[PDB]
Amino acid sequence: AKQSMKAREVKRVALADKYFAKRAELKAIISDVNASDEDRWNAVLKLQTLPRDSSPSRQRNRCRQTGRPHGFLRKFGLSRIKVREAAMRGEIPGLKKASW
Amino acid sequence: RIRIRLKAFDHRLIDQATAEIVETAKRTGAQVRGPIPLPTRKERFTVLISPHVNKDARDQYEIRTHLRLVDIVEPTEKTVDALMRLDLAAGVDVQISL
Amino acid sequence: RRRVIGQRKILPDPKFGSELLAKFVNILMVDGKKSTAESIVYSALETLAQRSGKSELEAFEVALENVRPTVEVKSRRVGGSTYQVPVEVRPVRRNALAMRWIVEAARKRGDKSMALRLANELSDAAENKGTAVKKREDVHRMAEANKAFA
Amino acid sequence: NQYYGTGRRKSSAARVFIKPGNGKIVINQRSLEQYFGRETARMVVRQPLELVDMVEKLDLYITVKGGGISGQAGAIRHGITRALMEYDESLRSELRKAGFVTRDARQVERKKVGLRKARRRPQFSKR
Amino acid sequence: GQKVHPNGIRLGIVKPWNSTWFANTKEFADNLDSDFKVRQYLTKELAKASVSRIVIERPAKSIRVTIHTARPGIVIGKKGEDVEKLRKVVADIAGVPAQINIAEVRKPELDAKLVADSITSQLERRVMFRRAMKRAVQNAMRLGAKGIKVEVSGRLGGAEIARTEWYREGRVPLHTLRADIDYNTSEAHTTYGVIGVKVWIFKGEI
RNA sequence: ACUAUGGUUUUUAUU
RNA sequence: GCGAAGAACCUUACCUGGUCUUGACAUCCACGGAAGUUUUCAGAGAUGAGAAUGUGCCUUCGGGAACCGUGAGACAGGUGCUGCAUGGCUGUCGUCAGCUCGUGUUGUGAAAUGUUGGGUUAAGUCCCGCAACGAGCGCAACCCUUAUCCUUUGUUGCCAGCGGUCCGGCCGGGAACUCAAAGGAGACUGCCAGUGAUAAACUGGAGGAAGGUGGGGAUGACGUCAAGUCAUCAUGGCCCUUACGACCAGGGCUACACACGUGCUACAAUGGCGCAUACAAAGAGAAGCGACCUCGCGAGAGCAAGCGGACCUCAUAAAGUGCGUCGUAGUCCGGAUUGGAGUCUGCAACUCGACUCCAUGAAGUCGGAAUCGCUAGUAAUCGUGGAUCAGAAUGCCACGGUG
Repeated sequence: AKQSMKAREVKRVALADKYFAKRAELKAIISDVNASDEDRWNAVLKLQTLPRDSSPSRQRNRCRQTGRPHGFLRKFGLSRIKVREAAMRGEIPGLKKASW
Repeated sequence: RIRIRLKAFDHRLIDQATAEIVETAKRTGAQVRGPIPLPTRKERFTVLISPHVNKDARDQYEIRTHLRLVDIVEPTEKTVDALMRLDLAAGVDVQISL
Repeated sequence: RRRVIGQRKILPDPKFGSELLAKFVNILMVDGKKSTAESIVYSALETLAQRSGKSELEAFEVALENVRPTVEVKSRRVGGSTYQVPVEVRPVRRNALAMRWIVEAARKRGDKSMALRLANELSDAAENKGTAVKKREDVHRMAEANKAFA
Repeated sequence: NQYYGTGRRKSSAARVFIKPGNGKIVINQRSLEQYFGRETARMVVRQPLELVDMVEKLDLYITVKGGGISGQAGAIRHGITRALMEYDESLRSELRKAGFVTRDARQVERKKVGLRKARRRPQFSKR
Repeated sequence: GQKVHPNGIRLGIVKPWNSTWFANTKEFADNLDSDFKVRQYLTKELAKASVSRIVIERPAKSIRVTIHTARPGIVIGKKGEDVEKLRKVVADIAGVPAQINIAEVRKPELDAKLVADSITSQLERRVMFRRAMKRAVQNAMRLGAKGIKVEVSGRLGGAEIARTEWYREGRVPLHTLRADIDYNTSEAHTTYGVIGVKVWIFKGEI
C-alpha cells in the first residue's frame, strides 16, 4: 500500500465539517415552505449544492500505520494486522488471556 | 436522594476499589447494605490468528466489565464529597447520580 | 482400528414396550419433529391382519419372519486373489435389520399418502415380496460357491 | 418423615419437597390440575418410586424453570429420585438400574479454534 | 503449527496490564490512541538511559508513567531535577496533567532486555558483540540463572554468507507456564541489515 | 491382480 | 466468496485521455510568506487566472519554530523484477514418539552404541538386563474449562418457611431455591478381586453426580517441500525519470463458444392451502433502540412515552398444536428469465444494488462415471441477534427450541 491518504484527509475532513456533519437535520426544514416565511434556506441550498467530491461516498477513513481499506477495530481504532505485539503483551486494558 | 456506580475490567481490582468506597462513604453515616456482585458482561474479543493468508482461525481473548453499585441511603451531598476527592486507584471509573 | 468405542445396548420404552418398538419410533428420524411415528407405530396392522396376516398381535411378528436375512455378502482378498464371500449374520439384532428395510421404503417411495406408503409396503413384506429380490438372491447364490475358497 | 432434593438438565432447574399426608400434588404453587403436559399426569414422580409407594399417602411440592417442558419433567424426575434415594441402603443402586440418579450433564460444550460450533472436527473434503 | 507469540501465553498469569485505566466503549478508541502516543512520545524524547520497561497509570485527571532503569541517575538527569521535559512530554498529548515516577531495575545483568541492548550496541558496530554474548552467559550463572541462551542468525557482512551464534548454559523451559522465564528481542537497524538478537534467561520455577 | 513411462543442471564453512 | 469484511462512484491490479518534474511525498542547503479563510470565471477534473480577506506562537525585536510555497544539485517516488534473495508471516508431514549430545565401548573411516532386547502404553511411558552409563527438547505435568457439595451479598435478579394481601416479592421480612460472580471442597487407579518375570503393568467391580492421559482445550522437538508471500508490514540489487513516478476524469471486473471449484431453493403429499393458538434465549442501542397509535395492499413513512441500560425499546418465538380441505400431478407442488405500480441510500442505482404488492410463467419426477464427510446433543430441523457498511449479501460471527 501507498501513503497517499493524508493528502485527501486534510481536504476531506473540512469538506465534511462544512458540507456534511452539520447539514443532516437541515434537510428536515430547508425544503419546507410552511415552516418558514423568512427567506433563509434558498441561499444555503445554493451553497450546499456547491461540493461534488466525497463526504458519505468515495471516501473511507482507513488505518493509520497502513491505509488498508479493512481491518479497523471500530471501538478500539487499531488495525487487526498491526496490534499483536501490544495485545499479547497486555497493553490494552481489560483484555485477558489464556484459555477460556 | 443520591446514588453511586463503580466500573472496572477486573474482579480483584473492583474489590480493591470497593474497599475504598466503604471506607470513604459508608461509615459516617453508617450504611449497612452489603455489595451485590452483578453481571460481568462476558464476551469473546476476536481477531484473525495470523496477519497473512490465513482467515480460518481466530485468536481468543476474554473480556469482562464489572459493576458495583455498593448502595448508599444517606441523602446529603456530604456522602460523596470525599469520594470525589480520594483514591480510588487507576483502572476504575466512579459515577455520582441523582 | 480395534478401538473404536464399545457399541451401544439401546433401550425399551415405558409405553411403546420392547427394544425394537422403541427403535421403530426413533429410526429414520428426519427434520427432528419427533411426533410423526407415534401415529404410525402398530397402526398399519389392523388392515395387515386382513391382507397379509392375522391379528394385530401377530401382524408384525410375521413381517419380521418373512423378511429374515440369514447371510451377508462382502468382497474379501488375499494378495492377488479377490472373492465375493458369504457370512452368516448374528441373531441378536437380526430382526432390527429387517425392520429398517421396511420403514425406509415408505420414505424412498412417494405414492399417495403416508397413511398408505407404509401399509402398502408391509403387506408385501409379510409375504417376502420385496423389490428386485430375485437379483438380490442371485448374488448370494453366486457367492455360495466361494465358501469352497480358491 | 420429610424429604428434599434439587436437579438440573439442559437449561431446566427443579426442586422437590415431600411431606406425610393425603395424596396431593402442588407444582409451581398451584394444584396439579392447573398444569399442562402433552403426556399423562403424575407418572415421572411415581413410576421410579413404586418400590416404596408414591403420591397416595404423601403431600408433594414441586418447582421448575427453564428449558423444554419434557426436559423439565426429566429434571423433576432427577430431583425427586435424588430427594428419596436415602430412604434405603439399596435404593441408591435400584435407581441406577434406570439411571435417573446420574446427572444429565448437557450444557453447551465450549468452542474449538477455528472450528464452527463446539468440538466438530474440520472438513476439507475433495482432493 | 502455531507459535504466535512467546510471551502472549504467559503474560496474564499474576501480571496486571501494561496500561491501567477505565473508559466506556464509546470513549475508548481515542483513549487507547492516546495510550500508544504516550509510548511514542517517550521513545522520541528519552534515549540511551538504560530503560528496560515503562508502565501507564491514568487515574482521574492524572497520568503516571513508571520508568524502569538500571541507571536512575541518567533518567532523573542533571542535578536530580532535569525531569520536566520527561514529565510534560505526555501531558498535552494525554489531555491530563502529568507526574514523574522512576523505578530501579533488579539485577540489570540478569535482565534479558538490557543484556540484549548490551549486545545490540555492539551489533550496530559489528565488533566485540561475540565477546559480550560469551561474557553475558558466563556471568548470568554467577548472578542467579539456572540457565541462559542467546541467538544471532542469518547475514552479517560484507559477504553474503549466513551464520548463527549463541553461547548457552543450563535450561530454558519455554512451555512450562510456572517457569517464570524472561524473554526479549532487540534490533540494530544498520546499513547492513535489521540485525536482530534473541535472549532467554531462566532463574527458576515460581 | 490397477501401473508402463518420467529430457537438462541441482544446497550450507573457511584462512 | 485465496491475496481482499461488501464492485454504481469508491474498491482495483488493468486500459485511455488529460497533467506535473527536485516532483503527491522526504531530508540536506537556501529565500519569502503565519497555519490559512471568503468568492467568480474557465477546465471532465487535476488545475489555470483574478478579486476580496487573515496575521495565531516564541521574541531583546536580531529574527525564528510548527506549517505553506519556490528553488540549484545529491535525490525523492515505484500494486516495477525477485522470496532459487533477505527480515517478517504462513501452508504441510506432527499430539506422531520422535530429536540430539557427552563419557566409556566398536571400526583404518563414513559411522555405530545410547534410541537396542524382554514386559507395558496414548507414549523414547516405567521397569529389567546387556558395552554401555548418563543429560536436555518433544511426551507427561504446571495453565484453562466442566457435571457435583460448600460459602459470600441481595437491585434493575430470586421467595421455601412466617405475618398481612385479588391472593403480583406487592408490603413486613428471608437465602431453602434461582440469578449474578468468585473462593473453597470432590476423584486418586485410590480401594477391592483377578491377570502379569506377584517386577514394571492391564482388565473388571464397589461406592460415586462423575472412572481409568478423569472428560475437553491450550499446545506443536530438530529437520522436510531446499513450498507460498515483496500486492498485509519492512527491504537489497537491478530497472523506470518531464517517467513504468503521482494529481485527476472517463472506462474495464455479471465482457463469451463453454468447462472446473463451492453453495442456495425445490421435485412436496408424514406435504400444500384455510382457520385458531403457545413459550423464548442471547445480543445491540441518544440527530440512538423507538412503545402505544396512525397512514399507505406493502417495502416504508409519520406522531410520540420508556432508558443510557439485570431497568425500557428493538420484539413478534417458529417448528408444533388442532379442525376442515386438496390428492404424486412437469402440475396441485416449485419457483427462473417476466408484465405493471410502488419502498430506499446517495452526486447518482439506464448499465453493474436490495425490498414490496397483484396477475403470468420455464426448468425441476433426488440426480453421470466417480468420489467426499461421520458418531449425542453430533447429523438434520426451526426461531433471534450482531459485525462489515453512504446503499446491498442465502456469505461471516454468536444465542435458543425440536432432536
